[PDB]
Parts: sequence; structure tokens; C-alpha cells
Amino acid sequence: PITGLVYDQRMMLHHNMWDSHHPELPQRISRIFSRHEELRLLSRCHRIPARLATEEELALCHSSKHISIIKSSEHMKPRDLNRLGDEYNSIFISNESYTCALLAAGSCFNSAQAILTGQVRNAVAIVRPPGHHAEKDTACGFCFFNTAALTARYAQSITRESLRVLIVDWDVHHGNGTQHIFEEDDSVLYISLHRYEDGAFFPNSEDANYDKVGLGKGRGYNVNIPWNGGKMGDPEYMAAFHHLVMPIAREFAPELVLVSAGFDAARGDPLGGFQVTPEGYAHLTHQLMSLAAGRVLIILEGGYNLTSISESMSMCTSMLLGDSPPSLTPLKTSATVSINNVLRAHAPFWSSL
Ligand SMILES: O=C(NO)c1ccc(Cn2ccc3ccc(C(=O)NO)cc32)cc1
Ligand SMILES: [K+]
Ligand SMILES: [K+]
Ligand SMILES: [Zn+2]
Repeated sequence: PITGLVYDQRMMLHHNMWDSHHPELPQRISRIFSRHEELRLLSRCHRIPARLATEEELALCHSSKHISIIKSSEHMKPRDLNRLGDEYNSIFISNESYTCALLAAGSCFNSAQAILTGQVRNAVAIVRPPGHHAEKDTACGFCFFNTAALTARYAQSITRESLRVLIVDWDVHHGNGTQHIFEEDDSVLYISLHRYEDGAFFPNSEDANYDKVGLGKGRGYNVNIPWNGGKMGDPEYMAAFHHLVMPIAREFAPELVLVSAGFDAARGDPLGGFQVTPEGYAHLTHQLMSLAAGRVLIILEGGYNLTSISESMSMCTSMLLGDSPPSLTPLKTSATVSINNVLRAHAPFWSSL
């Protein structure tokens, strides 16, 4: 029962040349890593080396044109970096962004390999920039390549094509890119919880609604749990896991679990407006560990309150390491509406609901 950890300070180099206080801060990963050290979690883990993803690996999910353009930013002048970033929705680019994105994805590849070859049982990836908004052909929402999506396809490439991967995305935002890459796929189950507000919360698309259940062979294998009209917290996320995430996950029977673990639904995050506690995140993690013979990889996505993300992700690693889940209640009626809309939408596909 070994827990793996990947972290590389070089991922700090990606930065916003025109706003040094932009919330997607280099110090997000350094503060998380320092907290793991202070709580003596880092020393209990097997340290997994970071590496660069290759261009061929990026092609598992991304087009050659998208790869080529982000790769070209390594040599761009500031004016061109500013212009290129402005072509995307909510993106800033520095000369180091491309290599930092490659390191984020390659770090998760080595961790997935460590889990699947049996070097470790589960692992945590402290990485940036994030991934789950990136699409096959575009960058978006602070994301250049879809790290989680690439890790599922990489895991299949070193095992078998039909390896069953569950991606649970508990970042407060919908992972539009992850949904789209796998929308027609029945080997990768995508389950996202996210603030939605009738499509008015970023990324501002009705793609995130409960009635997007997948396409073709992928019908049933895309589960959107959208939140409306309420500051949601531990009881809503616990209830969503009880009624939706875990029954569906168990019937899918994943062989590997990836968590797109944004912590911008955490109490104290200005971008999320929610109040999931560190104890709540620990309970979510502990529930996922009952799947896939414990093969769970926790991947940092969003999360912008430096203290909140450090405490929340540390609680997740503590659960992975086997520590007892900490001690933690009527739901907002809006959350009941949301959960029951997902249940009605997915009853045709999941007999255990
Ligand atoms: O993925 C993320 N975090 O993990 C993420 C990605 C992109 C953005 C874009 N963005 C940046 C400032 C800002 C303000 C308001 C809205 C808004 O309200 N739109 O409706 C959006 C905004 C935010 C968060
Ligand atoms: K999400
Ligand atoms: K899918
Ligand atoms: Zn987010």
C-alpha cells in the first residue's frame, strides 16, 4: 500500500506577464507542496519523477495544429504571446507555458504508469497549468492540453485500448474539454460536478447540463451534475456521491480512477463561491478509493485560495495514504432538484439507479 507523489518546481515558470497577481499563480503548487512537507505527508509517499510529455503523446487527444501553435509560443516575443493568448477564452501565455504544460501531462503519465505497473497503489499529482478546459484543437480557461484526458488515453496505450477509466471532475467548473474528447466513448466514463447557474457560470455553455449524457456508443458515459442557486458544500457533494457518482462508478467497474481535482469549490475560494471543506474532500477521496482496486490518481486542476487548496489537497493525500477519514444534514432544495434531474436523465443507462 504505497502512495505516489509527483511535483516539479519547474512548473512554476508559466506566468502572466501582464498581471503578476493572476489567480492561476505559480505559488499554487509550491504552497501545496510545502503543506505536504509540513504535515509529514510528503515523506510518507514514494516520489515519482516528473517528465515531459512527447508531441506524439499529445496527439492522443490534440490536433497537430494545436500542438504546433502552443509549441511555437516558446520562442514568441511578448506582443505575439499577448496576441496568441487573446485568441483563446481566458488564456495567458509566457515563453515557459508550453514546457510547463508538457511537464504537467508527463508527470501524470509517470504516475498512471506507476499505478498500473504496481509500483504504487494510488498517487497525487501536484501540477500546473491545469487541463480540463482544453479541447482537441484549442486552449481555454487557463488550460493548454487536457492533462486528465491525455492520462486516460496514455493509460490505455500502455495497457489495452478498452481499459475502463473513470474520470471524476470535482473542480467547480465543467470540464468542457474532457467531456468533448470522450463524448462518443464508452471506455472512459466522465462524471463532473460543477456550478452551472443555468449556463451562466464559466465556461458558459449548456454543454454542462444534466441532459448531456453522451453520444453514440458513449450514450450514458457522460454524467453532468450541475448546481444552481445555492452555495453548495459538504452535504450536497456527499449526497451527489451517494445517489449518483458511486452507484454509477460501481456499475461501470473502472480499472483506473482519475480525479480532475480542482479545489475551487473549497470554502474560501473567490472564483467558486462554494464551501466544500478539507474534511469533505477527504471523504470524497475515501469513497473513490473503494473503486478500481484502489487505483486512484488525484490531479490538480483549479483552486485559487492558496491556504484552501493546500489544506484540501493535503487531506486527499492523507486519505490515499490510508489515514482514517475525519469526522464531518438537509440539502438545499435546489441541490435536490439537480440530483433528481441527473437521476431521471441516467436511469435508462444505469440499472442500479
Ligand atoms: O478553470 C478555472 N478555474 O479552475 C477558470 C478558467 C477561466 C476563467 C475565466 N475568468 C477569469 C476571470 C473571470 C471573471 C468572471 C467570469 C465569469 O463569470 N463568466 O461567466 C470568468 C472569469 C475562470 C476560471
Ligand atoms: K467539474
Ligand atoms: K464518455
Ligand atoms: Zn475550476
